Amino acid sequence: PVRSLNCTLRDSQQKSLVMSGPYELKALHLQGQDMEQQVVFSMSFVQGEESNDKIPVALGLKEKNLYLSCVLKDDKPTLQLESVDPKNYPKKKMEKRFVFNKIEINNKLEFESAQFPNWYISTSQAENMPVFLGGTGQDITDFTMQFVSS
Repeated sequence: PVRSLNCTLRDSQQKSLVMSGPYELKALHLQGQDMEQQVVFSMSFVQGEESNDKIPVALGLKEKNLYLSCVLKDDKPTLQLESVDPKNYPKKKMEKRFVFNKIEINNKLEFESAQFPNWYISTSQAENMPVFLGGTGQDITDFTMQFVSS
């Protein structure tokens, strides 16, 4: 059965990720009690081409049938949160739209869409803006991961 880890992510400006309605995430500076708003991910280690510093993963919300995915929307590569059938997920052979290449860069991580080369999970420098898929340099594409208890 597919292996997964609970974790949080923060961008390189130490912004945490929170829900923004049902199908979007946003990034903001949180500390103290307000950190509890952050989203916990279940990162699954899925099928795909890999190397030492590039590992295919899927990013689901912990104990929710919701996954980050990359699709064309109005003809542009876009990040979305997508609902799935909870009987069938997670699985090792995730569909390509759900796969990200987790890449080590210096002491940080980037998450490249496997479907759209050189498009990355990104945040803006401004507070309270959506997490999005970026093809680029003001926008932030590097993150750190924090491990969470099972």
